[PDB]
Amino acid sequence: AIVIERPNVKWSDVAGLEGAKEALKEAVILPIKFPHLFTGKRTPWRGILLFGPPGTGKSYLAKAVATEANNSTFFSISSSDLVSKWLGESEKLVKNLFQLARENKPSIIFIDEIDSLCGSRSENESEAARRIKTEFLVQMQGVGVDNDGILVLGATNIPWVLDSAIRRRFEKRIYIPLPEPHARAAMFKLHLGTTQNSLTEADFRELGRKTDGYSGADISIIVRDALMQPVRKVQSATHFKKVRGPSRADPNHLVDDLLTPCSPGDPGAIEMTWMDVPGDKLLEPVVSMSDMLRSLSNTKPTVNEHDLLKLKKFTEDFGQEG
Repeated sequence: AIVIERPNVKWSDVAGLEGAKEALKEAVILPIKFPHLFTGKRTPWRGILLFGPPGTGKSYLAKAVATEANNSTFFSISSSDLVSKWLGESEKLVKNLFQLARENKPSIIFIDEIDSLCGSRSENESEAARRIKTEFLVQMQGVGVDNDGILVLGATNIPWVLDSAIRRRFEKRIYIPLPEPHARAAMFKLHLGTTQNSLTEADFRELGRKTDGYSGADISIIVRDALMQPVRKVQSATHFKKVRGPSRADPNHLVDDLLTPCSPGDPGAIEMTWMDVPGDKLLEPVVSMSDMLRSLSNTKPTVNEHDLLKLKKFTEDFGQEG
């Protein structure tokens, strides 16, 4: 129904976003560290809008905030895109979400795709869409239950869809950009993980330098695709070559007659397919830089210039508290 976490994500487990982490520390940690700065006519900011182009992992960042905000508990629901068979009326969920947060202070509420609460673009909505909107607004404002110790972080890729009434409840609005080259280099290395490969550190630097405007989501697609190359190469080899190479079990031990895919005519190129290679004999190649480049060349960034401009427009013609 409603997701409950106790994240242990640290600031530094979020690649790049130096500027945004600064803004969050100031919007969220500072009032917590020094609540006396925010009394009388001042108050912390109950609502923080995380906005920017897709694929930057806003949620992941939100969990970092949860973690550093005194190990707050992280609660979420996700507003909904393509699914119709679904969660129709719907209203008491908002209520239950805010209540559970109130009971588990300190806590953070995270609402993804908070825009798809405005209900719909060129649809009605207009039924429970109304009932929900006021519900949400009711919990943001506060009944007699104060929401001291609850933070609301809403995430959206399309802040202009956002209904003016929702927006105004978000007093802090923090832009999350596509990643910078060093940060992309770091995400490639990450996503690869401990998948055996032969990329040098220069290769990763290179992959960084070459992905201006790719999102972390983008990079993941490129990597997943690259990961599938040993298998692809193995299933379409028409020939294999006897070679000696390391045991899968113990790299101290060299096995003497592994079989490895190779191009049709070659020193020792025996003709056979994977259906004739014994389980214990296959030696697949490892993920290579040319593998990564191939995926890269087959994948375009998701976000274009018209998108990023449409987002600048919002930052301008609203600012914070607009």
